[PDB]
Amino acid sequence: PFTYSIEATRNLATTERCIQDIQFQLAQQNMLAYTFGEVIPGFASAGINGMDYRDVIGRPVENAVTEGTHFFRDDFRVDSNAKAKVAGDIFEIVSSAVMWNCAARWNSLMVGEGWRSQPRYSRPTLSPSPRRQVAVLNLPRSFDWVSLLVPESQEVIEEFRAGLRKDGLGLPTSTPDLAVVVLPEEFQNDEMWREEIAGLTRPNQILLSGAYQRLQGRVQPGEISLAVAFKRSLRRLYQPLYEANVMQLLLEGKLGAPKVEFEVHTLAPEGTNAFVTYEAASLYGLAEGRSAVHRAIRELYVPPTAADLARRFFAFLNERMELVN
Amino acid sequence: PFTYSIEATRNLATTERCIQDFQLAQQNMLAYTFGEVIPGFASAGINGMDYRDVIGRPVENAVTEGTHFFRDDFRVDSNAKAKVAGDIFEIVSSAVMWNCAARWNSLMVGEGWRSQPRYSRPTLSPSPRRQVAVLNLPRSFDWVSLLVPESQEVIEEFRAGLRKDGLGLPTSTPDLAVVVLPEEFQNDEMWREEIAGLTRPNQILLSGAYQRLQGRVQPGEISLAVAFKDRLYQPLYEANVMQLLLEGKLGAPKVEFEVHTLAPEGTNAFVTYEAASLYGLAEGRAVHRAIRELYVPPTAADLARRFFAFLNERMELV
Ligand SMILES: [Ca+2]
Ligand SMILES: [Ca+2]
Repeated sequence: PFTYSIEATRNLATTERCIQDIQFQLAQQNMLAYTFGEVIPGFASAGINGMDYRDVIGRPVENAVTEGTHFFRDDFRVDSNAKAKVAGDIFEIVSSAVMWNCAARWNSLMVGEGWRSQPRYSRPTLSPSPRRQVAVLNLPRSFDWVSLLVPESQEVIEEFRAGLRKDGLGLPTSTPDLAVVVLPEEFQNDEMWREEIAGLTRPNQILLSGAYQRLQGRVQPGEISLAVAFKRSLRRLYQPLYEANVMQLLLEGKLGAPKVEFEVHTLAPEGTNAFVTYEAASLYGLAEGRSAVHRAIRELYVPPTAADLARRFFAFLNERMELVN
Repeated sequence: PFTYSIEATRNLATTERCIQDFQLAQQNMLAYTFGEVIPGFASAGINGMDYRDVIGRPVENAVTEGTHFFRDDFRVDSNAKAKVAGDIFEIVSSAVMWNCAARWNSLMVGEGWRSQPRYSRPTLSPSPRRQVAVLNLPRSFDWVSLLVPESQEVIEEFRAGLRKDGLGLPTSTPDLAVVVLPEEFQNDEMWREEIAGLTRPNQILLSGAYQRLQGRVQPGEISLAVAFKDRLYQPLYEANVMQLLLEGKLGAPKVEFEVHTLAPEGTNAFVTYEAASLYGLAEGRAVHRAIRELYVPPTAADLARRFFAFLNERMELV
């Protein structure tokens, strides 16, 4: 469970143990199923929804360390580098699950199924419409977000990349960790995008991490609205800022997307200089010089609680999806 | 000298020593090691020497001095040696480009082509309006102050309008800038004289040359910005910022960016720096890269002949 249980750990089969004896390995798939198997932060109890998000993200590693100490005692040993990489993966996966349930509750409201009240969040004021449904896509590592686009838009990028290569120029690259896109019209009556998950069980982990495959080749460029980069400890400042401008140049510029925004989530920013740096206007918006300009990175967001993450994403959808007819 | 001399070190006053108390006095190190030697413009052995050994010579000479004068307890951290080596890497390379510009400017005003050492004579049509100045910029320097006041008013109005809507002006801080010599300075001989070495007056002359051109450079007269170096995207981003502000908002014909390094950590840096300039793609009019090259100078002579080739090609547009 979210709180460590000796009886639940004892009932775990060897394939379910959060610590895999090989040196020892942190089985993050079992860590999420053990800690968040019945708890989606922000959509659970009031104590968990209002808990410090750093303690919520750090709970699976703390539960795994307790299990390894129980079974192996002083033999159990993991490096700080291993505990850091897993915590960063959990920070991204858990936050993506919160946004997934936000989209599910949002999509339910858009199709006319009302506003779920447990837990209590402010009902969006935007007029409901099935065409305003969204999909939260946790993108794998080194994933080409161009593959999300419809074939006629991939050909524009492919011809543009080929022409630049003939002049010795490279197509600027960009790899966000997550993308929020308008739900394709052919999927606006599929109930899977409206169902909130009760916890990060193994089937639900596969559902969320693989949802990007369902939308490959089906997204219009203008339907991409938000990209997210997860840095558990933002030391490493200019790659997201550069890649945010790259996405806006290719989507808003070469593909005519109305607005493509970018934000960085972090748990411990190293100073306040990163907030000033991320106030910079989008380089493409300044280059076009015609339409209204927004920042390359809309916010350096430090989630205090999981409920604030859900509230903030609900407010984003209520304001951003108004631009969709 | 470039080669350590016990006799020369003994003649130095205590204030002229490379080791002070330990601290690496880089101004004394450059005057000791390169007081009579500008790499690429000195002996053939130094011009063709491995550039890492040339940049690493002042630190080695300073360590030798500290060893000879503080045998029992001399010690300098590897981080302190790395910081001074990085500063010497910028200053020495900036001095090479200074003498390149001086020999270039001498040719532009019709004084012929100096032949010692031998470099390929530019095929460009000489013209005093094609002279250039090499400006080593201080840390956190606002290069917009180089621009004429009318152009500064455009940037400040641009930043004020952005700040009114909660937007920040994108920042960029190159280490060095190559600009066309202002027309009021195109007959002053200081820009045509090659320095014989990095003596203390010549160090001040090169480090303070930017103050002579503040408020006097037209935006289109900026041609090349240089940065001396997991930390890969800040120069790439600031390169696009300079091109956006100069080529875009100020109408500069071409502003190129350069990153010089003595040791690239990996190989993905060269592939990453092949990216086209973001502004050039947005304008859609002859697009060039954001960073024209990730340059690893093998020798000081290669630094000189590469900068000569850039000027011969770039200054034809003027
Ligand atoms: Ca991802
Ligand atoms: Ca500098």
